[PDB]
Amino acid sequence: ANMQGGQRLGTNQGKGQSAADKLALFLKVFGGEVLTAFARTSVTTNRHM
Amino acid sequence: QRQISSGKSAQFPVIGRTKAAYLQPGESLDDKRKDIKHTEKTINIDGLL
Amino acid sequence: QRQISSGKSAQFPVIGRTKAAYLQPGESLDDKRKDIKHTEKTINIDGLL
Repeated sequence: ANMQGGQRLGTNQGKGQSAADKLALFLKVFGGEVLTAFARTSVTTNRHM
Repeated sequence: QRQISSGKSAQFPVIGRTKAAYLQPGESLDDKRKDIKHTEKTINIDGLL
Repeated sequence: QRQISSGKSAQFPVIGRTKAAYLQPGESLDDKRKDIKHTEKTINIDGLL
């Protein structure tokens, strides 16, 4: 069935830590691109003096 | 479909526009400033499929 | 419109699809593996018309 003694890098373990989260020790990284608000276009520039 | 390496999750930041204002002669720009809002978007990676 | 020679019938095998599952760490692929199903479709010829 399930493997015995498998290496668990994510589990926090520790003396006082809960270790309930299986992904605790892993940390998030920056995504590829920063999200920016959509550009707003000017309409009146060529419509008056 | 962006790609990352060695990450439990990926974070995407957003930027939130700004507003302009008039500066009278003798007024400091430091007295009227608002800043641009920031927050994050999280896409956490699932298990192995 | 197939053509056969020296046969009382012709059989056409079929292949089904498969599904995907998430493999948690410490879980073997053998326990949750489901085989792709198989069966046949047979077209037996009749006598002389």
